[PDB]
Amino acid sequence: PQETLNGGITDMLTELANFEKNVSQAIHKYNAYRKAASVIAKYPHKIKSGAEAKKLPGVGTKIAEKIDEFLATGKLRKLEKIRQDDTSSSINFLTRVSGIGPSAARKFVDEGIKTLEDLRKNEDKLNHHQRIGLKYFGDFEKRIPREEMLQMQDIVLNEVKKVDSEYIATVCGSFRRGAESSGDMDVLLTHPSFTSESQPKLLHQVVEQLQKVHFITDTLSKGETKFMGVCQLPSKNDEKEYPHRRIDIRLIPKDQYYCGVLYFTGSDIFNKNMRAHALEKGFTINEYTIRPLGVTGVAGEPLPVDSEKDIFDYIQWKYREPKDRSE
DNA sequence: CCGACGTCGCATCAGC
DNA sequence: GCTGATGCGA
DNA sequence: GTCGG
Ligand code: NA
Ligand code: NA
Repeated sequence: PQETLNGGITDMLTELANFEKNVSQAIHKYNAYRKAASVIAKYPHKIKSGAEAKKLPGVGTKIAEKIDEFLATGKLRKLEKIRQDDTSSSINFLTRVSGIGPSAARKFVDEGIKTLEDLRKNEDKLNHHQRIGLKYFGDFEKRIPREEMLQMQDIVLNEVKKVDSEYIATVCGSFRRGAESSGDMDVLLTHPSFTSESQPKLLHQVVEQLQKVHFITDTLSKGETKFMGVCQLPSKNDEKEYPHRRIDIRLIPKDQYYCGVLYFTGSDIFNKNMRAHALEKGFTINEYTIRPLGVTGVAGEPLPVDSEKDIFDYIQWKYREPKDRSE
């Protein structure tokens, strides 16, 4: 399925989604459009009518109508209008800054602040996160080539092991599934000394070391279990410096680690199926634990998990490599 | 018709 | 000052 | 906005 099949349609729907999220602040509408865009993007035929599209799950009456108008006119009157609405297009844009959500964007535009330039003029109105988001606006919208992700991973695993050889670290996301590019780096971290029935220092030590060797450059947020920040690969002499990247690191208890790894490896659609299949076999799977479901739906204690495979076994499923988990 | 549409850590705000 | 709500991100 | 109890 190529992007010239129904690209005009999926762009239209994706645009509408962003306005629902960022302007109308209707997150469920945003996801509805998003889902419709995805199901059409996977549809291997040039859509001829809204009725045809309506047969797909996620495409209802109103999107069918919008597709009709698009096919017949090449545009959407409502979308055309909101594009040239200076207030709405400004609110929608500012949300592209990490830290600026729908509410902050609305406030800024209310008081005249519409552009990156305007944001730079008003540092004192930005929180810490938003300043970093502004500072690295361009870098953050860049994708990360797998080769750089590998170089980044090299540094993370090396420094983590150097802090304490017993730490376990796993870079997840689409990267673990072998994607040729990434949007950020998501690191899951654990230590044998840290369980559910349990130092409040295990994350700090790792963040500190990666700061000491100047891999981590900024901090968006940091607590005892969750770090969110910025990193950058070292400059190779004369070569042009690498873009600053987003990196998350979270500390998970050892007994919830592999449920954590599984979930944050994805993909989203694969996770859905695996949870769907798990219920059939009488198990509830979430991000933290896998639990058995008694005859009336009463969940019992979390079952012990010591690897990803352990989960697959519990639910009579064959272990699938991250490579083969796109659905 | 009408509720669901994931969940929660951290930063910060609103209230007391 | 403290506790709980909200915004944000993922 | 879409689905479905
Ligand atoms: Na439908
Ligand atoms: Na944002």
